[PDB]
Amino acid sequence: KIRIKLRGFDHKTLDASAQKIVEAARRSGAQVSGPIPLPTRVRRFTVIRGPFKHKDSREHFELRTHNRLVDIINPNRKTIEQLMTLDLPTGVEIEIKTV
Amino acid sequence: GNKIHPIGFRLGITRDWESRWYAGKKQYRHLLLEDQRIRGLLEKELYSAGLARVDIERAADNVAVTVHVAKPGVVIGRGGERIRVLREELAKLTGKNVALNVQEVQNPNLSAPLVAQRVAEQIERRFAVRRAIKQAVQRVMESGAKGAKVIVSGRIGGAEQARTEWAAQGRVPLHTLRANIDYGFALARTTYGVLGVKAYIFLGEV
Amino acid sequence: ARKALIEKAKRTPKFKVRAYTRCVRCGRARSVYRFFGLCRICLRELAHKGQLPGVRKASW
Amino acid sequence: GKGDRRTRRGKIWRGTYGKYRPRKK
Amino acid sequence: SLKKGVFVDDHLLEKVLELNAKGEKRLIKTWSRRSTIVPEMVGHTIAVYNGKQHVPVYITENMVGHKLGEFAPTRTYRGHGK
Amino acid sequence: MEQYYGTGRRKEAVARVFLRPGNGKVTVNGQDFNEYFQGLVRAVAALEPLRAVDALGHFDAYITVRGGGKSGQIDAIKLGIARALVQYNPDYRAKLKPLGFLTRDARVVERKKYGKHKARRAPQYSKR
Amino acid sequence: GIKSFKHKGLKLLFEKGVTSGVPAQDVDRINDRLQAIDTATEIGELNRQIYKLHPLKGDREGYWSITVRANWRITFQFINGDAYILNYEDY
Amino acid sequence: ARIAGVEIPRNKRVDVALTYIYGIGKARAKEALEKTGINPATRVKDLTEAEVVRLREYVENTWKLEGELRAEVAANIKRLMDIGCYRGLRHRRGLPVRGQRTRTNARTRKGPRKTVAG
Amino acid sequence: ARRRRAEVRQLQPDLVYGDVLVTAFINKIMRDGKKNLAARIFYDACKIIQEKTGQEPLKVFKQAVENVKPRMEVRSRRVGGANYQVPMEVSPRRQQSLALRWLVQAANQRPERRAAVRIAHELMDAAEGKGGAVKKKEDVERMAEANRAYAHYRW
RNA sequence: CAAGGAGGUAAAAAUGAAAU
RNA sequence: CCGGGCACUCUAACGGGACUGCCCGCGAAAGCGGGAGGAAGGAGGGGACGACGUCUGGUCAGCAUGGCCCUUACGGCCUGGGCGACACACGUGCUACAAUGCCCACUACAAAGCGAUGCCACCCGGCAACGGGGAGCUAAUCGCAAAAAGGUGGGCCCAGUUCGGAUUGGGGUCUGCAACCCGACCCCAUGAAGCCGGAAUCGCUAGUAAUCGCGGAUCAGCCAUGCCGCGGUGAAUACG
Ligand SMILES: [Mg+2]
Ligand SMILES: [Mg+2]
Ligand SMILES: [Mg+2]
Ligand SMILES: [Mg+2]
Ligand SMILES: [Mg+2]
Ligand SMILES: [Mg+2]
Ligand SMILES: [Mg+2]
Ligand SMILES: [Mg+2]
Ligand SMILES: [Mg+2]
Ligand SMILES: [Mg+2]
Ligand SMILES: [Mg+2]
Ligand SMILES: [Mg+2]
Ligand SMILES: [Mg+2]
Ligand SMILES: [Zn+2]
Repeated sequence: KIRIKLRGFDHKTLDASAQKIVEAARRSGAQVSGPIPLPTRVRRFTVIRGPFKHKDSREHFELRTHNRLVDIINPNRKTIEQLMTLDLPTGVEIEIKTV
Repeated sequence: GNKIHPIGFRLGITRDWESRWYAGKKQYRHLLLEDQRIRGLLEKELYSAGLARVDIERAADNVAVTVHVAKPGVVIGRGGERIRVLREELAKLTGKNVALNVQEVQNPNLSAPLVAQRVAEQIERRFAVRRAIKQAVQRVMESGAKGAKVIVSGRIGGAEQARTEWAAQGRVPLHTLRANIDYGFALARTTYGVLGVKAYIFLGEV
Repeated sequence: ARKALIEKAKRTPKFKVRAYTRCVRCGRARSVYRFFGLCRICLRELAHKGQLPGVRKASW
Repeated sequence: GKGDRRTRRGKIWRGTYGKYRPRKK
Repeated sequence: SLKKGVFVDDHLLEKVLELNAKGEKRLIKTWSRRSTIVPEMVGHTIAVYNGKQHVPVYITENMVGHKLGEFAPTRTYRGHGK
Repeated sequence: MEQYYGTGRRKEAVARVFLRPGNGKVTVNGQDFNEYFQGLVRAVAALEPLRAVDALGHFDAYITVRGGGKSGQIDAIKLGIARALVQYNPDYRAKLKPLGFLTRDARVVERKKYGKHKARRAPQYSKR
Repeated sequence: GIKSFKHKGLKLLFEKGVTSGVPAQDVDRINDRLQAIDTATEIGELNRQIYKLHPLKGDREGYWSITVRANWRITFQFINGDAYILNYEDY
Repeated sequence: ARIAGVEIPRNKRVDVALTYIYGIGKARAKEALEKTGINPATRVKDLTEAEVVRLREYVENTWKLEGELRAEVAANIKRLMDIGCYRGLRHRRGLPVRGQRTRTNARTRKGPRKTVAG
Repeated sequence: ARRRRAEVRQLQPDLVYGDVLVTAFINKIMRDGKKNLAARIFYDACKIIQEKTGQEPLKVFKQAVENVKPRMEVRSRRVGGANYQVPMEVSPRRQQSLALRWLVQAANQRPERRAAVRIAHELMDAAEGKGGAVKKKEDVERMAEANRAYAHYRW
């Protein structure tokens, strides 16, 4: 019933921090749908390489925003207990909602 | 010439970020401006420390700020000032958790920003630049470096004629990705103008 | 006209259409990205610095 | 007639819709 | 092309209407084409600014959607060598 | 009713090919292998690996397709049909190689590169 | 008589006395030269040693060039007692 | 058939033949024959005289067309004669009315190139 | 400087025929990369061949190409600011290419209305030895004929 | 199978640029 | 669409995968040619990467900065004008000159990206632009979008003609304090030049040229036919 979403710019921190919550939910009495890899939202932009006025030949950058989903079954305060405030991100945004 | 910033050229693999936080739109713009104003405010009254980095991390009103310094001499024991209101003056336009840490950069002769900054000081001391370059390189090479390279360009020793002094010992492969190459830069302000100091420090990888 | 001109860019009163974007790091009025609030010049500088969270070189 | 404002083809090219090119169904 | 607005300058009209009761003098300036021809005070002259000076334009019916400054060219041209 | 693998891809096109051992040479997806591919000459070339083998309608085709346009889909179907008959007939390998019906064909649309007008077409100049 | 300008800064210095288009230390210099080119009734008058006068070659044929200072030139076309296309440029 | 001021178009579809009149174009064309109730794909070759009469009576009336509306259009430009606006001066000088680019192009009103050279 | 001799491109055989030639012809018909319209026109014209003559288009088309084959062509070469025109032999690859190219071009040169009838007729004319392409072929061989003088320059 | 000594030699295509 | 399942497809995270390693031939070696080996090969196809240096190259109008000059002003604010001017010349382009074409209707097949101070389903008024409503969507959920060339049917029948769309008149919409100078669309009527380009000149060697539409940045709006991307169909030729 409990749905958690984890967005992030770094994939290595995401693929690891959203895997901790798979271990911290499985070893507390619940069935956990593993790291669901939602598609990425790549936000590119292309900037002229020079401060002057050399239109041809520039250089572009991208801001990949990754999405990862995990669902746990029963909202028992046994699994809730651990995932309550035992948070270890580096800024990774987490969404917790039940529906 | 034309060569890409050896830091940006890595970023992903080798050399991580310097401001590590995540946000969507309507927030990124505000938090980046604040973030940059922290870097701007710190650089001023903390230059005497000579800061190699200014790492920043966030987590909803958490704002962690790690200041790497060769010699953290300007911290002086708890209530001995140089930290108290100093790490608290940040929250005069922030008001968030101003968690300011201090790191001890062990060898300053292996920190590119510090190397270039030491050189740029010497330019303003009216030192002989070519000899200053040579020494700084060997100094870096003396402290165990796998390769080094310092570059001062323009208006050397005053004198109407922009020059470019060049020195580099050992190995500095800029094209390679598994490089671990530290890059630093510094503005030397002189009574006759402005000149830039590049500093490249290289260690192994694989 | 540059100092009094980066004043108006933040002042923003009097008719809603007279307000415009403006790089914060610089004072550039052109090629100002809404996402960063920066000109294309400054944005490139900081992206190479590493001071742009997540922002990375694009190769494909 | 990619530039004639009285065709489904010119309306495509211009982008906009209208009588010569209705917004589907 | 407005339809439910169809506007004239309030300040142009203030000066134009309070100088319209039982008659007036043609001494009346402006600084904005922005307005519109305005019926009533047709037998009037409106010195419109063209960027350099105030050109006395005259109203004699015939004009409507043409605000003002169309009766006040801003350029000169006049000729190209010939 | 039945199943036989199916993974044919060509230039952003995905086709899952099944075939069910029955004399009814049939179709899939929208309408007929015709109908859905009518007016298209090269559409019927996807059934050439069946001609390469001894299949004059021994299977009931079932290919769900997606992505790309018709031609790529048709190409992908060819790769899927072949991928089926090579799967449940491992000895039918000695015809998918000489005839070359088994290749994903990495030939895909090349990226728009800056400066150039489109892929490789240079923007054209005059010195004067 | 000077009759046409190509350089805006030059134009403003001679017409309105606007000096903000030229170098500040070359104001007097450029002025005395322009007045000389204005008073000149023939190219032979623009021949003082301090001007280093000469006609240009190639595509710039028909033009002349007196020296202001350093690598800086005032170029023009002199014809029938008048100079045209007064430009300020590098050598 | 001498419909308005013209008669020319013979064997060539009435919805098309109609077009050959200053005032008809394409929209008023099918609009006129659906309102008159006549088959558009007909021969134009003098078919049923009745259909031709009804068509003529409706078309030639209703809206202004041919030489009459050419006169009105020319008179609408003559409006900006007197002491007219800016748009009139553009009709005076022979230059484009809608304020476009005249540095190049604008040949459809200026006419073929004249070349000054200097 | 052509270090590689540029290997000969190979095609896909068509539908119903299996030609290693017809598809090459359909390609020349093809404009803007529409093989659908291209192939259709040829097969259309194939249906048109059946009408005016009781012959199978696979031979009518085949023989037409064979009749629009340049035995030898003229080649401009060396010494004198490239002044000479040595008449050279034509490679089977080039006869191939010229035949199909001249066919389609001459076909669209015809005053007919539909693309199919142009193709069909130009093929029938060429199969006989009458086509405008056959003119082109015979013309190119005239040029090669008149240059036998310094043909011994060869190469 | 390896070369020295001998001979016919390109064409029609001119200028130079604006302080060291 | 539900029950249920997640093997297929896809999604995105780490991996496996060829190194001419294996066979023939050539060679002193490097290596080259050829062959089953497989999705792939003798740098697989594209990116990011630009040596010492050169051009007194470019940029004091991104920014920084030595020097020179201006300070009731070379600074500051405002309304209006101008950057959009047009007898002309060059560059890069878009749309065409038609029948492998144009118009109308029906009916399919993408990728890559953007949106809750917005994208706006479905209705309602309206020929239409668009307006009234109003659901879902912090968005592999909802929306932008039906991709277009294609296919089927039908109509023009080769004439500047249902090719072509310039130019101009009239009527309207939407953003905006306001669109005359100088906004984009919509509708009616006009319908120009052009019937394929002189001397010259450009691009591209395989998904490539050509052709077709789609997205984004900036952005109240938009002068975008531009730029940066995405995929659809898909040639010709290389002797030398
Ligand atoms: Mg360009
Ligand atoms: Mg802006
Ligand atoms: Mg493409
Ligand atoms: Mg204009
Ligand atoms: Mg000479
Ligand atoms: Mg010389
Ligand atoms: Mg490399
Ligand atoms: Mg220079
Ligand atoms: Mg400056
Ligand atoms: Mg401009
Ligand atoms: Mg004509
Ligand atoms: Mg014609
Ligand atoms: Mg190549
Ligand atoms: Zn800036």
